[PDB]
Amino acid sequence: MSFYAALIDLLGRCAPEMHLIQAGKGEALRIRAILRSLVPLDDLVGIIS
Amino acid sequence: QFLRTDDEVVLQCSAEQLKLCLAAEGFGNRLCFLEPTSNAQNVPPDLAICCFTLEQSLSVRALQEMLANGHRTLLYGHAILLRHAHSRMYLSCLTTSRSMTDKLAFDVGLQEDATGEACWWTMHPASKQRSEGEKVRVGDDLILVSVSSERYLHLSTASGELQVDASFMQTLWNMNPICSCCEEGYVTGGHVLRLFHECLTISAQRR
Amino acid sequence: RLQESISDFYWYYSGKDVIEEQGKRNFSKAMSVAKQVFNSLTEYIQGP
Amino acid sequence: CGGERYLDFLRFAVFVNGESVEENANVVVRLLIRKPECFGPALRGS
Repeated sequence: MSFYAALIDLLGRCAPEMHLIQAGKGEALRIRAILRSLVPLDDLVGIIS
Repeated sequence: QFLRTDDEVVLQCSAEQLKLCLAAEGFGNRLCFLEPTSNAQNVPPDLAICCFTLEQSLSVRALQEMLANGHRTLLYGHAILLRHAHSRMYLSCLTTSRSMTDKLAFDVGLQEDATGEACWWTMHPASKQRSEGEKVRVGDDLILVSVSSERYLHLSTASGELQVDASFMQTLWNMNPICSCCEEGYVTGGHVLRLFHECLTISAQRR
Repeated sequence: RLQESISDFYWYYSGKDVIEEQGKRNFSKAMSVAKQVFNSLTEYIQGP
Repeated sequence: CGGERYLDFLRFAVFVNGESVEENANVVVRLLIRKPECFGPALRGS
């Protein structure tokens, strides 16, 4: 659980910042596709609860 | 002896060892499947949906100012835009997933639009024999990476039989030139043609 | 290897309108070494 | 236990002063997906 606590918050800290998402930086939104593509959201919700 | 622009190629893989050409139907069944060709002696495979013309080829930063906005030979580390010669549309990497196993393996299909998001691919040299800047010779091992998704066009063996998908496994690919610039008034393979002397018809069990 | 490296520097600036100070100092560098190597090329062939 | 002695390093490699960098973040993840064994194998999956 501590290892997966490390694999998660690394990629959270590689998420491109919000002001670059307001601009149409296609490279920056390509990465934000990939990290969202990897992880299902509802997996977190059972973990968060 | 070297590849160029505007000349059709056919992607073929290798897996006993067996050569699978990559074709796709279009106008219905927008996804792509595989088709073998190593058993051409007992059964001729269908090459009608396997032709692919390279109508453009740019550098990596070169298309970057196409998106915000005659025969050039091509190199490793370039970008590429394939066209399905029968269906007059472009190959791309799609949004969905035909894996349904959380493999994060994207599915390869076709696209009608000429937008440059997922239509483009970059090639890469397989070993350290060649590198960036060198030309692609005829019959060299290639690795094709997405531009939008940054995944590799690879064969997948997990779900029963074999299929092609975009995920994080690299797979060798032969480009195999199939038709260069032909002269006018002459015949090559793939030509649809008539046989006059009065045509050569069939009946509309019609044999 | 110099040739593609200078050409892709054009494609980054092909969308921009003006060039700032540091953009030229880089581009002043790459041609100053390019004039050196064409001069070093032609002395291999100045003799017939 | 052993693999967690690298990610605590790399989470100092892209996140500084409560902000993310760009040039390192755009190249760690391009490289982290070349070897998908580097992720934990329960999501490589359960």
